[PDB]
Amino acid sequence: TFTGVIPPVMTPLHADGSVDVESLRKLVDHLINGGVDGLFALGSSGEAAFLTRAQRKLALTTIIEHTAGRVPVTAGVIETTTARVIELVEDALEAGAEGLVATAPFYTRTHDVEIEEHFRKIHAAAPELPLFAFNIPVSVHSNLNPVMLLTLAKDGVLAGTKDSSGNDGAIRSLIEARDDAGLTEQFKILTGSETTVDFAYLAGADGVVPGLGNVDPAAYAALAKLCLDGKWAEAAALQKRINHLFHIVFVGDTSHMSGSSAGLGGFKTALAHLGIIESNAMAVPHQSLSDEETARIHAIVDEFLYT
Amino acid sequence: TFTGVIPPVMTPLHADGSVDVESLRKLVDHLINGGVDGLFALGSSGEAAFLTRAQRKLALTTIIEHTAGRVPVTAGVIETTTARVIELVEDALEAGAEGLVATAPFYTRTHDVEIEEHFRKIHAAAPELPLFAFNIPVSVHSNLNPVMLLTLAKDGVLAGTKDSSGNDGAIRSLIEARDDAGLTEQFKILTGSETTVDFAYLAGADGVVPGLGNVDPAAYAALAKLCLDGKWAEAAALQKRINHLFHIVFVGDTSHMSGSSAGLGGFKTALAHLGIIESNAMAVPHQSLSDEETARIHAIVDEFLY
Amino acid sequence: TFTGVIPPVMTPLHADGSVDVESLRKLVDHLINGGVDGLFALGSSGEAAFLTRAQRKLALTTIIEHTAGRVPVTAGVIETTTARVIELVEDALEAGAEGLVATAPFYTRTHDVEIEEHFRKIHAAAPELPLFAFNIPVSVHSNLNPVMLLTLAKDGVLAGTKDSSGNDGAIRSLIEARDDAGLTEQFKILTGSETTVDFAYLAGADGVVPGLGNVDPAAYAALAKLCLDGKWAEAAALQKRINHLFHIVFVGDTSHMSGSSAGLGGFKTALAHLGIIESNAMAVPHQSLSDEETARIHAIVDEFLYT
Amino acid sequence: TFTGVIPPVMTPLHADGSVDVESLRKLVDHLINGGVDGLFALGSSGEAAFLTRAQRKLALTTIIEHTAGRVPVTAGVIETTTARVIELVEDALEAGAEGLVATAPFYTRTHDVEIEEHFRKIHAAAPELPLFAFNIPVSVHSNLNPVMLLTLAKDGVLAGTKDSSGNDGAIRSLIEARDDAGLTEQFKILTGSETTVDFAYLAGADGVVPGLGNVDPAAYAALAKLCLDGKWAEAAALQKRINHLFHIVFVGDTSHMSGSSAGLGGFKTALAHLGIIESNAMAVPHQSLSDEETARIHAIVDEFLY
Repeated sequence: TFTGVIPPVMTPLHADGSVDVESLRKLVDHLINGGVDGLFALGSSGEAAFLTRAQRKLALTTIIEHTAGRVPVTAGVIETTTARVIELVEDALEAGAEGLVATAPFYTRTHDVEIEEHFRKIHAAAPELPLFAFNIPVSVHSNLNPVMLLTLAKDGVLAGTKDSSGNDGAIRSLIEARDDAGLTEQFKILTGSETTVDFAYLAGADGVVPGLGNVDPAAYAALAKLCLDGKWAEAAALQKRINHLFHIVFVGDTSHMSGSSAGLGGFKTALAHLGIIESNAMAVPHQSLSDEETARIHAIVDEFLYT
Repeated sequence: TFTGVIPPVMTPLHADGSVDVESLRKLVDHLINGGVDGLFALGSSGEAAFLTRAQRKLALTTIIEHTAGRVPVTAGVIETTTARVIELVEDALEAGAEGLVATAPFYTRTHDVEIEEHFRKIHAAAPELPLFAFNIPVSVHSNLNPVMLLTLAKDGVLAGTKDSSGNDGAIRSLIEARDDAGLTEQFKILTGSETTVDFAYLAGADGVVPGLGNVDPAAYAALAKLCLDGKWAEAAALQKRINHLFHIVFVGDTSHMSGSSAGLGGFKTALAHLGIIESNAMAVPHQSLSDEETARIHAIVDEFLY
Repeated sequence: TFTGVIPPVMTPLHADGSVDVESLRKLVDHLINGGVDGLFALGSSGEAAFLTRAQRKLALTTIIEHTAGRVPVTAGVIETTTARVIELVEDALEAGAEGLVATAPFYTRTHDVEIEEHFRKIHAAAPELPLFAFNIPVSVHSNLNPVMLLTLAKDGVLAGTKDSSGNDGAIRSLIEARDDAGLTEQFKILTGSETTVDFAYLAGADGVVPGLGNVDPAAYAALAKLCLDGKWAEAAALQKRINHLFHIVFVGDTSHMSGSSAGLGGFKTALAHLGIIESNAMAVPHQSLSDEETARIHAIVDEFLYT
Repeated sequence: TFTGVIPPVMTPLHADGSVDVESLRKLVDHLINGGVDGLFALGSSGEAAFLTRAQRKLALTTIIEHTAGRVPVTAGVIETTTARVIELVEDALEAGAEGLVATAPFYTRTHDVEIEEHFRKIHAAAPELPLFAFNIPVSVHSNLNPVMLLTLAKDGVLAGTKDSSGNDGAIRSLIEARDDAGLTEQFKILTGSETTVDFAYLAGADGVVPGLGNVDPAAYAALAKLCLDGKWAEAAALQKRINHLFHIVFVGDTSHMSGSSAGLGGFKTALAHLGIIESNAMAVPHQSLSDEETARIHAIVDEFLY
């Protein structure tokens, strides 16, 4: 179900910090019309860690209802530990999600044994939905063990992984190991990279979950097509262009803001400039970008956007 | 006033994973009767990260109502980011908490400027309650900047800090800076250490928040008293005894379980052995301790308890 | 001068821990006959951190003398701080090295300012030799700042970098930034990856410094050729084969040995099996591989060697 | 016997970067006259990582010959791996060192089994000299396993450890384990901390190796004495004073220099200000302190020196 270009949908906000439902609908259309293959609701690029449980449910329902079956929707169920995650799986089921995306436990100290039990219990709560393990060491401070991942795949517990480690050699070793084990169809491997998607496809990955795909969905859809057609030199040239668009995330001055403010902020500034969302408002405690910063971001978008 | 010995209350559970309210009340009594100065509900040792919001609210109300004004109760509001933390501040207000304990944002990438804003916004949600910043880099993966903390203390936003960095030198430097800045009364510094409480007090800390104090509250109360009396050599001797009881956290085999399972499992095993709580049950996905592991814990408890 | 396939030559040893000069000569021939473009003497795969200064000088002179001008030789000058490095630059000059390879300071706490001064002083000691900065965070615990690297390149202080960070996205951003700055010819970027060389070339890297290229030099030379001819699908297939040969490094049981023992040990076991070196002896305090381990390694080499 | 106050001797330099032997002798006198119990030559604070082997041998011989048997001198043999360390053990033997100080292997990836073998081989090169293991994770990026250390102590391979982890709780646990294992006399535990020496002594450490002791050797000698007399509150007061002198390491602006430049530069600046050494020169690539920075260091020295 979940292969190809699957952006982690952003959550547009109003200045009061509420979900901008009408902007979220327009963003959904932007993604779908840009040729994506699926949507991942309630990921990190969705500000899931910033939204309340009620706000998550509204965003997820908004995305599902507006998508209207055009592409499949998977739901993040990111929370510190199993019981809390399983509450969110209940929420996702109620909303009509077609997949789940969970990380290892976090805040708490964990262990591969406990990570394994965690995934098994989450799958048991919704055994008919494909569960993907989201490998995001920068946020959870554990790396998902590839041997564990493949055992769970064999057991029908995991349908795949979204890998945002930034380690292309590790993702490549995982694809090789999966293929060697005969688990190619059973375990989809999607990169979270925004800048090395060509590489992932060249190694036989199944797709990509790129936050920058909110801004330029058609660029990623075109890149995937070029890779699937074996047009590698062309793919690398388009990826280079994408990588220059990505400079929007480096505009914000991180001497006084987090990489989240600068990066998600850059993406939201780009979206507002293109008239897809009303505002670049971010959840507390994100820092605002300056008028100089936003002007800079606009110019980059005008230069390197693919459409 | 949150000074002195202020344990982070555990959450006893039934085998089914539900909050055991009856065992929780007995634990509260055990602590208060052991001479503690306050209680910290919904900390890490309380399994706050494992409890649902609804379970946390049941644990918090259980502790506040059973305490019945005997000592003050501060509430953890541990969540990833500001809006989610403020929901829990509202819950704490509804329950009648007398203080708040919050960490930096986590999951998300953060920055000192955002951490500062976070604490300002939390304090704004409940400005009548003392807000303590909880420095726990092992869990949140940010270290709270001591200059920021003292800036917030001066502004009336923070009442103190609970420091579980495990870095005694850094905690000492913070105390010294606080004192040199004239903020001694405004900003209470409590150590989260279980094994270096005497050192904290020698350096002029205001108290301690020790997980092991759930098992042996009277030992920590006695230790604090020794320090406040200036009986440092006696304090160090008692601390050494405490540090041998603390071996209960090192019994669980961490080749197949997390440190949380061994450490919190050890404390709960001790508690059940002492008859304070019904079961050593732990929230999913913690691993069970074996009957051998539990028997070794019982032996340590029997030898080293105060 | 230093582009293409440039293996970090190993140092064969005898059981007494002395340099096996006759095996080193045979290894040099193996590399050169396998079609490499250059040799990097006294790198990490050379056990430079284990050899005494006298032993380093012997290995370096042995490699230079035996190479007999067939391909160019660059010399590692790895030491904790500037003055110590500059002693080794004297040694390299005396041996007739054609290039230098230095890391940031280590053991000591450092800073980008001090890293910059360090490279400037090393270059000033041998201004006619191309100096490459070796980015190896796992060993020196600093990451070389790409802005610093390009400023030094502009200033004629650095000729290039050998990047063993394992971060393909970072190396790609560095290549893009170099190209954007107009520094393409002035600053050669070589990957230390053994498993993502195709990716490096697809992004426009200048070559590769692969330890596994000691074992299978012709595989890497063939892979570089395939990439330079634009034969990307073929390159990825050969890289996959190379990546299975690489399993030799995962045989050793790291429950009782370092990754150095298992990995360099695997390479030396492979070399001895192929009859290129006399023994798989490693420097103290490396742990020996077992007879079961060595048998395993032999079987992998027999299956996946390219020649 | 390497117990007590044992500073890691600095290496004074001329502006040209050569060892200033005359200033080094005066520094040796300063230390010995300040009441230290021993000297540790070619440590980190000695700029060992910046000196060539030939310079290290000149510094070591200078210190041993000038000391003239007044207190014992242990020698650092800091190098990446075993063969290179053993070359330096030979140099130390030639110079007449009375002890050796070695770290885990570095640069290379290592493992506890290899660390163990490393120390065994170093001890085998000079089995008559006490070998101390130097735990400095910030520089070597391995933590020495305490079970390994006590195994080696039992086997006669290690005489002790100099612990600069900055982790007081871990150092305390090591002392407790050592004592419980009956290895108290066989394995001396010295802290590298400059600011938590009182805590180390309270827990029964054997001494201290403080960089700041180059500047103020009498303060550390006085502090050790207070602790050994059981005057803990006095010790903590003196430690606090020391910790204010220690602000000299925080003057250099680390936006454009390493911690080594600020910290070692601060100590050398203090030393030159006191007239003990000719210049505050530092080995390449350390950055210079500004005349403002130096003047602020002088002010701190003037206020807080013992």
